[PDB]
Amino acid sequence: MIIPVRCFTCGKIVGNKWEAYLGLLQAEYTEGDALDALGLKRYCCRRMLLAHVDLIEKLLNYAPLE
Amino acid sequence: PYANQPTVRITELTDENVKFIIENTDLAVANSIRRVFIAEVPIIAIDWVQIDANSSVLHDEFIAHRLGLIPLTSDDIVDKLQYSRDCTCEEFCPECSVEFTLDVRCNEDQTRHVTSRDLISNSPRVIPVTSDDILIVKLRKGQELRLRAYAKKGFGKEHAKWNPTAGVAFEYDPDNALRHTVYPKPEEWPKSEYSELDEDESQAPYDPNGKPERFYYNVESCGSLRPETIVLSALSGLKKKLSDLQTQLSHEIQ
Amino acid sequence: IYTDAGRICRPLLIVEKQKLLLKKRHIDQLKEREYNNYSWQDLVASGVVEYIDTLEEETVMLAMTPDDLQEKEVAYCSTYTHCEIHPSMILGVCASIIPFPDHNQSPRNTYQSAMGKQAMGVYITNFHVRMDTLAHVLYYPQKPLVTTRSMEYLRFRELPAGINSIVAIASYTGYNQEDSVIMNRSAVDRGFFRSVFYRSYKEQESKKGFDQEEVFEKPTRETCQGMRHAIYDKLDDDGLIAPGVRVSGDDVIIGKTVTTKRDCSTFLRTSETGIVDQVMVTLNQEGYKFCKIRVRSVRIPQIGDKFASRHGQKGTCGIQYRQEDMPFTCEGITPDIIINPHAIPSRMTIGHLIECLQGKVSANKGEIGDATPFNDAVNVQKISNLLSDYGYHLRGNEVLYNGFTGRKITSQIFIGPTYYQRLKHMVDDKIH
Amino acid sequence: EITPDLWQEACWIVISSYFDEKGLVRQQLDSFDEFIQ
Amino acid sequence: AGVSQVLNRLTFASTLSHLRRLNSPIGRDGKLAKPRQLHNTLWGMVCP
Amino acid sequence: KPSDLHLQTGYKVERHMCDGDIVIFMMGHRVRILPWST
Amino acid sequence: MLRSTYCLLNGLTDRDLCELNECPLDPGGYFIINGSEKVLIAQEKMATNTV
Amino acid sequence: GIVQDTLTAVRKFTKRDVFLERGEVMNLLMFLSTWDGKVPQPAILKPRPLWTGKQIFSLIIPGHINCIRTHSTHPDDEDSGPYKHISPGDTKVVVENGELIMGILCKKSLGTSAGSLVHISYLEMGHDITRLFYSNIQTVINNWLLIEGHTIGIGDSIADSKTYQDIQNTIKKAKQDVIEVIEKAHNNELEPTPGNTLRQTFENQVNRILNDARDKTGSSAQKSLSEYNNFKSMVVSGAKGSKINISQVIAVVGQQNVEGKRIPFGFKHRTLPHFIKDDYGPESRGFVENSYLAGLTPTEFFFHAMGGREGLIDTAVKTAETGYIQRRLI
Amino acid sequence: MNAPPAFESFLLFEGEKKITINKDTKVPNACLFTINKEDHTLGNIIKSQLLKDPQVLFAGYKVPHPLEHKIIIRVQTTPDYSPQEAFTNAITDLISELSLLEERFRVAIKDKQEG
Amino acid sequence: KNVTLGVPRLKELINISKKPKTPSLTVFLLGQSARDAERA
Amino acid sequence: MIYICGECHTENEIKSRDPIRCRECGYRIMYKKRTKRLVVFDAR
Amino acid sequence: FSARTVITPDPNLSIDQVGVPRSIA
Ligand SMILES: [Zn+2]
Ligand SMILES: [Zn+2]
Repeated sequence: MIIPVRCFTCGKIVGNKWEAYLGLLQAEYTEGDALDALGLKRYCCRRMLLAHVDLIEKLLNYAPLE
Repeated sequence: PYANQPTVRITELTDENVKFIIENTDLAVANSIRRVFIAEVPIIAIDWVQIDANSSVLHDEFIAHRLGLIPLTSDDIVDKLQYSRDCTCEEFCPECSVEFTLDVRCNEDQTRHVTSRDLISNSPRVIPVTSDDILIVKLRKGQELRLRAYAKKGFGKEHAKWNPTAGVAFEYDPDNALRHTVYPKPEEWPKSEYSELDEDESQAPYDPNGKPERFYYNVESCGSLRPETIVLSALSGLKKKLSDLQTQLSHEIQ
Repeated sequence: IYTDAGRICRPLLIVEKQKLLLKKRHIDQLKEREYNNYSWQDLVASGVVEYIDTLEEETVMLAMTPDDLQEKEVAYCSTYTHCEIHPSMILGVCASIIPFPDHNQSPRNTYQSAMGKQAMGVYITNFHVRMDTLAHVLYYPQKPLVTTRSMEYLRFRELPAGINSIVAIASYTGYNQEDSVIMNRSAVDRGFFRSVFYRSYKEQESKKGFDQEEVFEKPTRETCQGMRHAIYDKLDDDGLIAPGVRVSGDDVIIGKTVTTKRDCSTFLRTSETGIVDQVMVTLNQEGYKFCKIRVRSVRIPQIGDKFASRHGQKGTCGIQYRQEDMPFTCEGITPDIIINPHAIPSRMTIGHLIECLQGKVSANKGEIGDATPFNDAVNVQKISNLLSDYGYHLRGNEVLYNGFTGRKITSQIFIGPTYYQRLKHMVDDKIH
Repeated sequence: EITPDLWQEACWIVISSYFDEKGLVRQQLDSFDEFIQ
Repeated sequence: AGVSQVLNRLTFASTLSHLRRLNSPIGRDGKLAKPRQLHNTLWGMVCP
Repeated sequence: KPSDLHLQTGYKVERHMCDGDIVIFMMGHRVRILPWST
Repeated sequence: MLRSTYCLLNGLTDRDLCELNECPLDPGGYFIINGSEKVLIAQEKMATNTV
Repeated sequence: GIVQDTLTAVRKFTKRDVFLERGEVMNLLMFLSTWDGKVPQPAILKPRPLWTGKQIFSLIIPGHINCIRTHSTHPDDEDSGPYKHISPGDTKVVVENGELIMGILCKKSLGTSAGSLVHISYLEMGHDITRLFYSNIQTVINNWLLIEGHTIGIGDSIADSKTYQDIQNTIKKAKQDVIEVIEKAHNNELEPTPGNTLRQTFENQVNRILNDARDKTGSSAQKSLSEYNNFKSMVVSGAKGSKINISQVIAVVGQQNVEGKRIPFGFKHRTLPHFIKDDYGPESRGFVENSYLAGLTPTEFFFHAMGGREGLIDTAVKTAETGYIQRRLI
Repeated sequence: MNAPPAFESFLLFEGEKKITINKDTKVPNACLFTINKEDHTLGNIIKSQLLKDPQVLFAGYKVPHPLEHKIIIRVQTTPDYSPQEAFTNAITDLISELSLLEERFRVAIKDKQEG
Repeated sequence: KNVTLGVPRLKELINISKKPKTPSLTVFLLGQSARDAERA
Repeated sequence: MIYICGECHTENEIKSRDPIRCRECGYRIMYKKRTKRLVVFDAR
Repeated sequence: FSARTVITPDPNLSIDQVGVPRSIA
């Protein structure tokens, strides 16, 4: 649902690079440049942002129980 | 019959990275150092969560799990904390654990990012690495998250949330002078960054009298423990495992 | 001439003489499909696309591609009357997930089509309100890094079912014997392929006869007891358990008594130790009280759980080694899954190796690769010449080191990111 | 004019426009609409 | 029998693939033909 | 049962299968107890 | 049948599909009968009226 | 049980080049259960003490077995000429006195068969001894494979440009040969071979040309597999897959048949609406001329699905019939 | 269920001794040290340091099963040297090397920080 | 000639089906008929 | 016993022997107001 | 009469052993 902390393979914290990735993609940076700007060098870490589907943004459309 | 005398040359030292080189040591010692970087350096990480209110869209164990993976700056406290199984307090005490709380509620109409800046700690020195923030959850108007947590001490052999490295590069003999890897075609292969070969040569000429020496490391940090401290704590922890084994053995021989 | 109901048909481009009628202006008007009101029907109604059915399809002379088939050459046919839009529209919904399916043998496309229906994922966005019996929800699903173009329409970027593993095809310690895989225990601790499993239990307070009314009430040692069994203490006084309590094996969920009262309480389905998620109380059609209770159980991948690629062979997890035991790269990239080499040849799934190669290029390039079947603008040579630009071996091999002894492995291991699915099976469902 | 090398993107605009209108359960829905109407 | 099955809700692809499912009968007409094979005429209209 | 737990020869104690028991799945194997669930 | 012309979810936008707690990606095409979601599998048969 | 895992590996372990060092050898001897505590003398003392794969295997082999198999790739012109007890390719196996003297092992030598060193072990040495021999092969090979590693990747499936040109020319010859046969039939120069028909004559002639093309491509591919290739590793030890699988992966998928014949004319006089009526060429009736590495064109993909569903149905009917026959016998 | 708690790969239970020595009877001057709650980290360095003694004819280790957490180290020396002393000296020389490595790393750091 | 083999033949042997699907008959010629094709 | 209306989210005290029916909303689906018995997770 | 558990491989058992969880036992 939500960006994982910690790239699964290596353990590097990618969980504070999701809003930065989105902000750098809306400022017209190709995804390969947005990922180099966040300092994600190993492809194991770049697939964590490259291939993430933000579903918590769709689950926040249904009104809470209270 | 005896100890070799290794030598360290540090190539790069940032706040998130040590690039060094160990020379004149066995490959097995250098690999056990790598292995201890990953799996036996103590660190502080949240290990007991109790959620007093969770209206979020992520269930309680989702949130406890995310909270376990937030790196807490355990630079100088891990040597002072006790393992919870060594300490005498009933469940937790300020000697074996650090208490965090979170109490966030979305009242506005924009989504509220509950980040790791909302984890407030009772002890001012071990805190999340916020000194951007790690998104714990996103909230919606009317949703709440209120929890208590306790960070204990452990190492990445127990759970990966106590692993402080975020990637240990290790490499010996860059240009293959020892033929530990046999390339079917040696020229298709990208040159390592530590090669001393010219651009036409693709592989060093075989070294028959050679053994692996000069191991190149690159120890990154997840922010928790200051990478040169990772390395010093790995050396001390390996030496302490060996000396405790030596005590048990000296007691078993007699 | 048929105007029946039930004739299966399909749209085809019209080729008058030897030129498509789909001109560049139809495409220019469809690009602006919003704020233009130019849709499919304005393309049908323009007499440029037709619906051909299976017996009208025997009088037609189809082309596969305009770019090749209706170009003057040594003539094969020069009386083409229709054209395929894209030849990969011959595949269904579950076979439009397979990447590079023209590189697998068809038993593998069939096997995967059957196993894409078992992969966990997110199955629907409002699973938070749906009290189905048996829902399985992955924590961190990922869209594939090598993806078909026919997946943009199956909404597989939005409810994806799997995670991009780093897969090494290597014989490591023998725990990947035939189809088994070796998993990283540290990745699995970091959230890899974790899952949630929800189950709902319903019960209604039926007063069918005059006497012998069933009623929700805390039985235990209240009054007029019958055959009270093990444990009845987590129920609230209305006989229903409350959300957020931890229920274990043979533990009571609904406290129903069928009145000198017998008990017909509801217990958990033979053990699972979940947490009560949601307790909804309502009335059925008859106006009787009605209760659905959903319990939640987190499922971390284990030694028995079955995982499968998109190229049709599934395997349990043989063993899980921590990160320091895994074979690493000179960058510290330990594989997430290690699979057996002796699985690949016998199954014709070169699509698995091309998916790893294209996935490595996509993770390094910062793109998402095109595995559409009949491309001809995507070779293995074109993928290799791009992999050799990010400083990797052009064929995807990589010098791995032994995680146990630190020594290089004499043969270079083929490693790269492949989309893996967590099949619905697992083992928590058999030991209870 | 004709589409010569822009085909592989023309190909997929025409398919996107199909699935924007119809969807994937169009046969079920069109059949029930015919029944009930 | 076998019409009107419970909708499969394990994945989204499982669901979408349930709502686009056909069913060749194995009654008297399944006794006379080869209904289990892929016919040439399934091209473009049934998934092979 | 603090009273019943005394054993003298001839009793049949119904113990838990342990390492070395012989089971069959038709060939037979010797049990070895391993720490996970398969 | 859900999301057909006679369902209450027929033209609803994705916002008002979420104010009813329905998934905007749910395809519809099934019946809710006694709580269960039923799919009418399409039964194939021989064509009538032809020799 | 000796699965593909430790059969490819034992063919690589017993090759003539496997020189183990002292620490690797001691590592391996830790996993021999039937080891007498004595480290054999190295094959090579100077300049570096350096054991061999055949030494550690001869330590696995039980008792004093004697056996003479013949590895899978043995040239048959070798036993006659010189080098008969020398064997430049190391293809003749001689386990003499419980001790592998020469020759690479495989499943031909380690399966259960006539000969089959494990069989001679069961006959001569006993029955628990061969249990230990199985488990020892497995453990020491698994650990040497930790040192050596085995993989399969792209580039194992790719053939040099010479072999690509060879296979392309083989396929083009088969095309034009079927084309000239078709022109014969269309001009009546084809005379029916005695017995069946003129249609069956043409059909057999074409199926012959096309199966010869597929087999020539498969062989001309497998003859180009380098020694550093892991598909060769798979096949020559017979461990995994058939060489036809690798042929299709590397050379050509070949002709697809539905019920023994080429793809049937399922539309009116054509196999798919993409072909012209009355097309007997190889493309029309199901000849897949691409490997799985080059990928199948849209019609080859469909003909392959057609012809590979027959496999899926045959599988089910055979399992049913076989269970029936077995129960009736039993 | 049958999930071993994560801490029992490194935590001795009551009565485990952390090390036992068995004389190996097939050959003279061979011992077999079974070390509980250890893995290749501590096994591989001890092995590679034993293989440095000129009076050690065999040094090897094995993890019997990966799900059990213990190693076996088999040592065999020359007759004028016991495997208990070879083991002890291996551990002492490893400790000495890591002490040297620690102080060399402190100095290298303190020079890199341009102290 | 086209003979049934494999499992169908195996089960028409395990049964004694008096009507095998392909009841062939191999005939060997004895005299000069054996070498000379015209008398065969 | 406080239940929560599944439509207007107002909590209301529905004690037994009373039909499930939200006061001031008349909705007939009610959720049961998460417990106060404390449950502990290890953040693993 | 067990809970029909899965069978995974284990190359560290003797070919005459089975590895049984402590819950089946
Ligand atoms: Zn990473
Ligand atoms: Zn109200």
